[PDB]
Amino acid sequence: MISLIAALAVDRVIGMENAMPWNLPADLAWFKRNTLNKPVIMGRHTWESIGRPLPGRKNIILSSQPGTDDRVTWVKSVDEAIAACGDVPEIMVIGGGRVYEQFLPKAQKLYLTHIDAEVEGDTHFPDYEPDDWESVFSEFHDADAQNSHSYCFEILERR
Ligand SMILES: NC(=O)c1ccc[n+]([C@@H]2O[C@H](COP(=O)([O-])OP(=O)(O)OC[C@H]3O[C@@H](n4cnc5c(N)ncnc54)[C@H](OP(=O)(O)O)[C@@H]3O)[C@@H](O)[C@H]2O)c1
Ligand SMILES: Nc1nc(=O)c2nc(CNc3ccc(C(=O)N[C@@H](CCC(=O)O)C(=O)O)cc3)cnc2[nH]1
Ligand SMILES: [Mn+2]
Repeated sequence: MISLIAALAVDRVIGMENAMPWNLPADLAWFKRNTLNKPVIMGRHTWESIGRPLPGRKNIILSSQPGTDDRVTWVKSVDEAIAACGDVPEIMVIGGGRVYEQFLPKAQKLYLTHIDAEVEGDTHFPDYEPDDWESVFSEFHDADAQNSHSYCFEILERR
């Protein structure tokens, strides 16, 4: 199955000028835990924003143009991306906006972090129909010395 993982600020903002303005170490730890030892699919802008391969994961980059780095796998279409993952139980789609839009109709599971922060951004998580999705896990955390905003981890399954 295909899963999406994302961190959303207020109004479903996920980025600004090809960056993520906030720093929430607990959420990056959640991201690592839920993606380690799985293939991750990302768009080219997100690859540039991360700036290096994610270790312990198969990194698959969507781009219409030839690959410029052989430490990761480059593919030209959604179907090629899925095929390059091979026969694994769970494929993790890690963004950005354009890629999330394309994979949402195929996805069975969403791993969402809702961050209580207002950010002026230029990229949004797709609008998803809430009737389609059941919450199966929810965990709220207040801000602390390490994480400057409160946040909620949620896992939704397609009904
Ligand atoms: N908060 C979060 O959870 C989160 C997660 C991920 C990313 N982000 C942020 O999202 C932003 C980037 O998002 P974005 O929407 O601008 O870009 P993106 O989805 O990361 O990348 C889009 C690019 O990927 C390629 N692509 C997408 N679909 C393709 C397809 N079917 N076939 C071939 N190539 C395809 C294209 O590259 P070519 O132009 O080379 O063809 C396209 O330009 C950044 O701000 C990032 O920090 C946030
Ligand atoms: N929940 C969630 N939060 C995010 O910040 C996030 N970011 C992306 C895209 N951007 C990034 C940017 C940096 C790293 C990163 O450095 N990850 C390290 C963190 C190690 C740690 O802090 O524990 C990694 O090994 O995963 C991952 C994804 C996709 N899905 C997300 N999903
Ligand atoms: Mn197969």
